[PDB]
Amino acid sequence: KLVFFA
Repeated sequence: KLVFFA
């Protein structure tokens, strides 16, 4: 579902 990489 959610994958965030900053």
